[PDB]
Amino acid sequence: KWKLFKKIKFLHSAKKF
Repeated sequence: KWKLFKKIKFLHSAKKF
């Protein structure tokens, strides 16, 4: 039906330096 992994992917780009 969906995937909560699409929420952890944006968290990976939030670590931008």
